[PDB]
Amino acid sequence: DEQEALNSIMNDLVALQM
Amino acid sequence: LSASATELLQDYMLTLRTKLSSQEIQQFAALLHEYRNGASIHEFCINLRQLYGDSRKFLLLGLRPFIPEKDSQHFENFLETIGVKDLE
Repeated sequence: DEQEALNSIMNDLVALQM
Repeated sequence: LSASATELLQDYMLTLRTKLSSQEIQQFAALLHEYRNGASIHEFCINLRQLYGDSRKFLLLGLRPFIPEKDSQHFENFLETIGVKDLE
C-alpha cells in the first residue's frame, strides 16, 4: 500500500500542474 | 512537463522514499490527495505543518514549483511565516 501511496503522490503532483 | 520538472519529480519521490516512514507517506498522500481534489491551499498548509512541524524543510521547499499558480502566493507566505528559510 506504501507503493500505491507513492504512486498516488506522484500522480497528484503531476495533476496539480495539469 | 519539462525535463527539469521530470528530474525534480524523480528527486522528490526519491527523497520521500528515503526520509519518510510508512505512516508519514500515508498521511502526506492523504492530505495531498485532498488538496488535489479541490480542498483549499489553507487546509493543505495546515496539514503539512501538522505532519512535519519544523522538520522536513527540504520536502516543503521542494513542493513550491508544484503549487498551482493561484495558490503559490499563499504557499510562499506560509513557508516564510513558519520559518522554513530560517535556520536559526
